[PDB]
Amino acid sequence: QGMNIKPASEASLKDWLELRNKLWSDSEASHLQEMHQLLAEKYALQLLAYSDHQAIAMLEASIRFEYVNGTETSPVGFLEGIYVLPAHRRSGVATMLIRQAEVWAKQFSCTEFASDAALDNVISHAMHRSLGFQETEKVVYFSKKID
Amino acid sequence: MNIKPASEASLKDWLELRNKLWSDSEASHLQEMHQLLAEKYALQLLAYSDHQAIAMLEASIRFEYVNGTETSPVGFLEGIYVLPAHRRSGVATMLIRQAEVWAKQFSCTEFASDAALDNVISHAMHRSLGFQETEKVVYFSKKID
Ligand SMILES: NC[C@H]1O[C@H](O[C@H]2[C@H](O)[C@@H](O[C@H]3O[C@H](CO)[C@@H](O)[C@H](N)[C@H]3O)[C@H](N)C[C@@H]2N)[C@H](N)C[C@@H]1O
Ligand SMILES: NC[C@H]1O[C@H](O[C@H]2[C@H](O)[C@@H](O[C@H]3O[C@H](CO)[C@@H](O)[C@H](N)[C@H]3O)[C@H](N)C[C@@H]2N)[C@H](N)C[C@@H]1O
Ligand SMILES: [Cl-]
Ligand SMILES: [Cl-]
Ligand SMILES: [Cl-]
Ligand SMILES: [K+]
Ligand SMILES: [K+]
Repeated sequence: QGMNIKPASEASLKDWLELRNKLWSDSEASHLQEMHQLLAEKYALQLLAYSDHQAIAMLEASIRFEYVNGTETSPVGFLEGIYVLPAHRRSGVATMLIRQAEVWAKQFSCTEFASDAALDNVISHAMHRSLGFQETEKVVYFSKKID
Repeated sequence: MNIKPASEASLKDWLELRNKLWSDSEASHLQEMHQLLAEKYALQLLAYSDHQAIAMLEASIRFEYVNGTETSPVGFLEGIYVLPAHRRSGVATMLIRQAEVWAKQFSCTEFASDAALDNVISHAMHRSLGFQETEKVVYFSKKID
């Protein structure tokens, strides 16, 4: 319908920032430096969706060559994050973005698209299932300093 | 006891420990193992008691995003298997120590890992090995395809 999706760019950095920061909180300067890197990374995809003149959603994805939990192939496409403004969550925009993300990943001859979500974000689990993802594994991460 | 990297000569020693940890065909395991042997960013250690291989550890340097970490790249613990009769031996501590020395050659400052959510045994082990929990997540997949 009345929506369009385009890759993010320098012209749309402000739009992308607003949405990105609602998903992952950080300083503008930190987000912005990261976003410029992503623009120059061929294995990253960053899409915005518009309704009228308004940015309403964003998707970020990557191509992962390192092992991803739950997958059977490598490389795979990987959903790094998706955010749709609350008032626009009944528009199928998230489906439209994932579809375009899959077309992108196919260029790399990927056959699987993987993703993850925080264990307690059960709403996001429901959203993944609506987008056609099936749960593979639940895991707990650990870390330690060596230096 | 004796900890040494896997080699073309220890490939079967490695395989019959590896296949008890991760499910794959022998053919898939071996093709992967050969590649892993040549990869500078992949570690594979075996431990030997007398002359039996009684444990293995695999690790890597991960350059892509790792949940819960604060730096990148990072060392990453991919798996540890110990034969049941040696699980009270402390061999896993000795393997992890060596894996840290290995990761330090790259100026890594952080060593990460994960475990299945339902593998409470591995959770204890990670803590015993000096790791602290960071994040819990659920993975998903769909065919494109
Ligand atoms: N989308 C769901 C996922 O969100 C996060 O991962 C995501 C990270 O939070 C993202 O990191 C981003 O957000 C974090 C803060 O959360 C910033 O510090 C960082 N600079 C910024 O790039 C990173 N770029 C992508 C990664 N998939 C969770 N760690 C895991 C969760 O399943
Ligand atoms: N150590 C704990 C982890 O074990 C597995 O990950 C591990 C994977 O199972 C390992 O993959 C192995 O096992 C998978 C099957 O599980 C095979 O497809 C693959 N070819 C084979 O190499 C892969 N090479 C390393 C990865 N950390 C679990 N998916 C996650 C768990 O936290
Ligand atoms: Cl989440
Ligand atoms: Cl549901
Ligand atoms: Cl596990
Ligand atoms: K890009
Ligand atoms: K190696």
